[PDB]
Amino acid sequence: MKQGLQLRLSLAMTPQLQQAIRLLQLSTLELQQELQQALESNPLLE
Amino acid sequence: MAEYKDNLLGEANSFLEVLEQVSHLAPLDKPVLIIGERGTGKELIASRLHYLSSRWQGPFISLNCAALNENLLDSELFGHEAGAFTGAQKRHPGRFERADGGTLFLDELATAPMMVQEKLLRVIEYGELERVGGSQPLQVNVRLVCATNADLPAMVNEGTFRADLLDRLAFDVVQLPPLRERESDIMLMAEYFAIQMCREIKLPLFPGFTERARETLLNYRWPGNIRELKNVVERSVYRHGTSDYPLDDIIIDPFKRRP
Amino acid sequence: AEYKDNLLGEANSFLEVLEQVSHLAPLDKPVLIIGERGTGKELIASRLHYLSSRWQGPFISLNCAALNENLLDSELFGHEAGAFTGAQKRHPGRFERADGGTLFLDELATAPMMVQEKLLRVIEYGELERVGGSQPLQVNVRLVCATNADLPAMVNEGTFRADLLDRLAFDVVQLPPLRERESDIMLMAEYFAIQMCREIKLPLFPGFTERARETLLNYRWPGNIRELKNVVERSVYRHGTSDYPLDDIIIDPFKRR
Amino acid sequence: KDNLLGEANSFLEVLEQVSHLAPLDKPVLIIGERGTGKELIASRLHYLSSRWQGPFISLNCAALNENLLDSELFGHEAGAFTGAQKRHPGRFERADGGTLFLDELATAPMMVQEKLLRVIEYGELERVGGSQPLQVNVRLVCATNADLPAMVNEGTFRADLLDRLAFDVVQLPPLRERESDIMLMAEYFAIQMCREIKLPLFPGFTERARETLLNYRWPGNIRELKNVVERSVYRHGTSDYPLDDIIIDPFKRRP
Amino acid sequence: KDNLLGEANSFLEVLEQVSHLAPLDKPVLIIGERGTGKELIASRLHYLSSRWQGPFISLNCAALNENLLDSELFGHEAGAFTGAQKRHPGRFERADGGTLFLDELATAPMMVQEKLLRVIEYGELERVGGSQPLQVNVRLVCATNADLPAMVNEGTFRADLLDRLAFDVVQLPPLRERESDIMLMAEYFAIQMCREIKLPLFPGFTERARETLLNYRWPGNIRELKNVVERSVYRHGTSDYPLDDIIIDPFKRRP
Amino acid sequence: DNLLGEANSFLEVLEQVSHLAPLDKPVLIIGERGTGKELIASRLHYLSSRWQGPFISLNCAALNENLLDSELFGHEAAQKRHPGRFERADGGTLFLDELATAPMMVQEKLLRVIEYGELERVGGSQPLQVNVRLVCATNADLPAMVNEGTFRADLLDRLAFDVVQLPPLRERESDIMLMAEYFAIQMCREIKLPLFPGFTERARETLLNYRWPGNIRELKNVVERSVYRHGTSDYPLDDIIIDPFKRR
Amino acid sequence: ELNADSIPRLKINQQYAAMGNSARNDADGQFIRSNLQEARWLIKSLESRNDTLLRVSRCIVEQQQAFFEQGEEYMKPMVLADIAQAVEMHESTIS
Ligand SMILES: Nc1ncnc2c1ncn2[C@@H]1O[C@H](COP(=O)(O)OP(=O)(O)O)[C@@H](O)[C@H]1O
Ligand SMILES: Nc1ncnc2c1ncn2[C@@H]1O[C@H](COP(=O)(O)OP(=O)(O)O)[C@@H](O)[C@H]1O
Ligand SMILES: Nc1ncnc2c1ncn2[C@@H]1O[C@H](COP(=O)(O)OP(=O)(O)O)[C@@H](O)[C@H]1O
Ligand SMILES: Nc1ncnc2c1ncn2[C@@H]1O[C@H](COP(=O)(O)OP(=O)(O)O)[C@@H](O)[C@H]1O
Ligand SMILES: Nc1ncnc2c1ncn2[C@@H]1O[C@H](COP(=O)(O)OP(=O)(O)O)[C@@H](O)[C@H]1O
Ligand SMILES: [Mg+2]
Ligand SMILES: [Mg+2]
Ligand SMILES: [Mg+2]
Ligand SMILES: [Mg+2]
Ligand SMILES: [Mg+2]
Repeated sequence: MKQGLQLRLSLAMTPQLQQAIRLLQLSTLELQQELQQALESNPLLE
Repeated sequence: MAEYKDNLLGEANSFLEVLEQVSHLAPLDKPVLIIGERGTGKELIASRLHYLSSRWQGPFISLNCAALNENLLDSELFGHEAGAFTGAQKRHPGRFERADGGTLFLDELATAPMMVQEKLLRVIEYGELERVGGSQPLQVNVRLVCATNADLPAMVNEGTFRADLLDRLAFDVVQLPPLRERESDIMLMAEYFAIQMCREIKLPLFPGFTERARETLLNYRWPGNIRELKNVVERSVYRHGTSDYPLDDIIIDPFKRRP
Repeated sequence: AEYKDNLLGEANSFLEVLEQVSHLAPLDKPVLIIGERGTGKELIASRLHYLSSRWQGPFISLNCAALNENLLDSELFGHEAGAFTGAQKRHPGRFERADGGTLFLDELATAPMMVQEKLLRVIEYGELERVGGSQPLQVNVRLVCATNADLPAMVNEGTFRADLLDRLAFDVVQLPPLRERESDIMLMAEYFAIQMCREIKLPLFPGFTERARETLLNYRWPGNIRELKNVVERSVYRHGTSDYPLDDIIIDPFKRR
Repeated sequence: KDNLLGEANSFLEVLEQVSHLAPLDKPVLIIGERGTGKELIASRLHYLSSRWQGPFISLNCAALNENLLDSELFGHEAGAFTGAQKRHPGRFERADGGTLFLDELATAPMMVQEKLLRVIEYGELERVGGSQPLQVNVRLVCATNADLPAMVNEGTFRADLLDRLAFDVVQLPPLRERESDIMLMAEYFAIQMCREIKLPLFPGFTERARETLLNYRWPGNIRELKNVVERSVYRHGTSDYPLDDIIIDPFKRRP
Repeated sequence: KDNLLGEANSFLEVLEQVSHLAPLDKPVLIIGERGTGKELIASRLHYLSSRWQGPFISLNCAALNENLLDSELFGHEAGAFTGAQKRHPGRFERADGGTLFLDELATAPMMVQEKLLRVIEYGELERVGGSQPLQVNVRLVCATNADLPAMVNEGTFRADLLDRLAFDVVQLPPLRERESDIMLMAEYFAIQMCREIKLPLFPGFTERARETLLNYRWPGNIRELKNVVERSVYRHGTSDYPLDDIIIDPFKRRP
Repeated sequence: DNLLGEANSFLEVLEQVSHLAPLDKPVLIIGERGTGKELIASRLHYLSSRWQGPFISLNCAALNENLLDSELFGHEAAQKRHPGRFERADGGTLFLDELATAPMMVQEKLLRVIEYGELERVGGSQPLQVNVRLVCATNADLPAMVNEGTFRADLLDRLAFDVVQLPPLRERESDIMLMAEYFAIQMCREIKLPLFPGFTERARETLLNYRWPGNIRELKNVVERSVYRHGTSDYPLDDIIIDPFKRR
Repeated sequence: ELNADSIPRLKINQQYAAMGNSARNDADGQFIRSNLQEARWLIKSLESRNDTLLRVSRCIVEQQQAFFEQGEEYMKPMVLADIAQAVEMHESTIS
């Protein structure tokens, strides 16, 4: 509408973490294998 | 190199010579300006010019002239490189930028903003333009197509149209034969429109036109060159019955008072 | 689908209008409805769209007059992708509604001259109103118009272009005046009274007094349906428990005491 | 250098004045003369100047938008809007010492004139909320097709805008006034058009008709008058056709 | 330190009044014709003021539009505001303790005047998301060419605010009104240009040039003198041949 | 606490203002380019139980409507809990200035704040009702201007129970000479002047032939201009600085 | 509703978190903090993926109720963009 600039207040590049999260939800039974694989590496998750 | 004659109708008058002149001027890529009949026929002239232009020459970019009050029009004409100009913050190409090597079918809307015409003067100055917030200018090439519906010299004298706007444009003027002046293919164009309307309505047979209808059409002013006549034919077909006694009953237009 | 003509006008003029609408329903062209304030024009257009061969997909009766700005109406006709920022609604949806459908507008005289020119340019080509950085889409859409103001009056005013007025006006539907219609008015009033007695779930229908009916007929009632429904509601609020035929008209909120 | 010249005594005097003013980076307001002042001449003058070695660049004054004029002076500002976050310099700052040729000067807004003349006369490159403005001495020159004193009498242009000019307003003679190389210029334009019209040469020509066509109003521009030759050549479309009995009146309807 | 082009008895009185003006940051207003250059004299006085080494603000007011004080004047150091995440400086805030000269404050928005009313009345008004602002120690200065006496009568500015904006307003006499030392200024400009144009020496002005300068209207006053100097640079001719007369007119035809 | 010229009508008005000061009712004030009751408003806040209470005085002209509700306790999407307009003024004096030229959106917000409305912003769903004593001033617009449709009628109804009338400086100027002398002494201390050389009684009477459009502001400006013109304290001044915007 | 048995669930090791918080070795504490951050990101991602799948399924059912009830014959012609429109996610998230 009327031309202007920012006069009041109101995105993201998902990295490898959120990128693999998006790469997740591909399957469920297969997702369990990857989750077990991650839980093996992560020592603070049960 | 294709015909694409389309619905090129009403050439029995000197419009055949106008089409010959248009064909002669078609190879040139210089500025193209016309004077369409007020109310009808400018779109047909533009389509004929586009057919005259090579099909592979480029896209036929058509814009209806508008004032500069809408900043969107300014972004379309000059471009939009910086943010908050048009589209995304990136270099969203404008309408002029959208046309690269194609026809720029201008409209003689006689828009109130002379500033818009002044900006368009730079659009065709050396074949270059700069987007809104454009860090570097861009030299572009495109064909130009224009038309008219009023007396350009009258506006030039009255100051309604910029003198430089007329000077830069209008390499040659193409005049459309008026409906009150053409008057030649009225029977032929009327028959073509009637056939098309009958096909659309799935009419079993051609109803035919009485001689009184032809006399009335001759007496008719016909403000629109090829659209008002077609609209009148459609209205008559709506109020008539094909190959039946209702064929005599012809309706000029619903705007006219009912019989 | 099938046209709905509930409480159709008993006047033969309404029947002739319906016959013309049925004749034009197989056809696909714009229509102009010469209506009045609350005359019932838009409902007639909706009924025609129901009778307009198939159901004709989406049917939208958006009015440019009842819009905050002409720019909003233009955005409804077509929204350029990425133009400005944010919106009250998905503007391209209004354009998509006409796709596989028709175009219906109310009080078209209020449309801006630039908006009217954009619409005239769209209608001849059929393409989308806003390019949005891409070639506009030619959706197969019909059209319909309904303005109380006279088209020749607009032409004299010059707000609408000659081509706009000509190509826009393909069919004319002159709504009979509500005050002029009497038998149709009585039939519609009886139908509305029955429908209200059913919907309000009143155990017994009060009916209508002869004096009350005469007074209702004496009223100008420009709103053939809108004012009729308002008066029906005014009488219903003064619920007489099927025993009071006074039918007091409290439709005017300003009127009191 | 590359641009063709009028090759006239008045044209020679104008070229000499341009050469004298070439080393000067001061503002110029050479009269646009309503289409008769070849912008290519100004480009060649900038080429002669050291601004050719610098970043010489021009722009149209009236091209900018009303709400972005401050941006137009200073480019894209980093804090102007949420999306763009970069202190992009202005077009003048994109030149920053080059030759800035101002076109559409008479069409600039009153507020635009008040901002631009004030900034140019004195002031440094200050963006939206900048820390410290940066002074960039950029060579300037302007064009005005109309009479600036007429605007001053009308008051449309500011007196500061009148003083913004630092060099003498070079004015080109009108096509009716100059009319000196009309034969040679017409021959050059005809050769260029024949090359453009894929015509090797014109077997028919008439110098008397060319002189008669020179004896015309030639309104709009001298280049506009030359375009009449191209229009006539295109209409004829033939080589063995003398220039005699040939008049280019595209606006006029033929009988 | 402070180079001065004006050496006159009225100029001497004005300079003494400048000496009579101390760094009180009072709402004094320097009034002069177009090209008066009184802003330079005000900057020189600010250098001579208590803040011998202090900040100075040019602050071309015409560049401000649709922007509050916290946009460029006060600044937006607060984050998460309108736009991206950053902290912006403020010209008025950064100028605290220095000089805040208003460039052509006559051409200002009505809302700008409304804000400046409180800004000058209190001195601690604006804040980008702040509760209590801090009073600025800057020195308020201003200079333009319009006559506020009629603008206030016309309602262009708030009479109460303008009166509060006026404390020791001083009007500089025009150079045309002065009509003295024009020859000395011309000689100084000739020397400066000969240095600039690398000329051997000033050609010299005869009695005809002196009479023309005396008879010159000089509506621009000091601006007219600068324009005449630029023209004489253009009209330098030969150093050996003294310039009998030197004239300039933007619309004067060459013949 | 507050220093001003004293007049009998002004003394009675000040006494009434002090009496109303302990009351926390909303205040709507009209000024005449003099003290403008801003000093009177501060003295009222000091005399009230809100002496230690907040005395936020917002000059409502420089804000942007896009954040107007943000100013009046509005926060949205990183840092939150920003002090609102009423929140920062809660528990004490809440003064509004520059009300003559405020936007109509500000008028609607004030109408909402008349019943104290509520501030359900993303930063906080506060019910407002801070109960702090409201006060309004800078009513440059005449009552006819309000009747001219400039402001909402409800806001005028929502205004204070009474109106603070201000008389012109021309109406009462008996102590104007004393105030001018005090201002001259203050400026001499500020200008590091040795001492006041005095004033000419004939020149004082000549200067008295004025309407004082700026009232105390005009008196102070005239005194400052005359002192600057004198530039010395050898002999008493015998001239009047009629106007800085006067040709000479 | 999502199948409760089928949905995987992760729990943060409270003993490990307590040990890392009170870890005497600074390097061990930093490693524990990094592992906790990674695990929290993974858990949040898994929960968000499950919730998004549930919402997408609900939206799909809203429009496919006709095929669900009447049968395969009353299947509405639907596209990926059709489902994407009813939700705030993109067609890529739909895929
Ligand atoms: N031979 C023809 N072929 C196709 N269309 C024609 C022909 N003759 C007339 N027309 C019609 O005449 C109309 C001219 O309209 P147009 O010139 O665009 O109106 P305006 O001049 O008012 O802008 C077109 O819509 C076109 O359908
Ligand atoms: N023939 C009819 N039978 C039953 N109801 C009708 C008829 N014509 C109009 N109405 C009623 O009149 C009401 C208003 O119609 P209309 O005036 O066309 O709408 P709008 O206010 O959009 O113009 C509708 O709700 C409709 O139910
Ligand atoms: N000597 C020349 N030779 C060829 N073309 C010229 C010559 N002088 C001007 N032109 C043409 O004139 C056009 C520019 O017009 P110009 O005189 O610059 O208008 P304005 O005076 O408004 O700037 C250019 O496109 C250029 O081709
Ligand atoms: N004291 C002075 N001595 C010599 N030249 C001066 C003096 N003051 C101003 N000028 C001339 O005035 C011009 C700039 O004036 P300007 O700053 O536009 O006046 P204003 O203060 O009215 O804006 C300079 O080119 C300069 O040559
Ligand atoms: N009784 C007084 N004692 C001391 N100073 C006063 C008195 N009355 C007015 N003034 C001075 O007059 C000035 C008027 O300022 P302000 O209240 O902003 O005026 P306005 O009400 O027009 O906005 C103040 O700065 C103040 O110093
Ligand atoms: Mg309606
Ligand atoms: Mg048209
Ligand atoms: Mg030009
Ligand atoms: Mg100046
Ligand atoms: Mg005040």
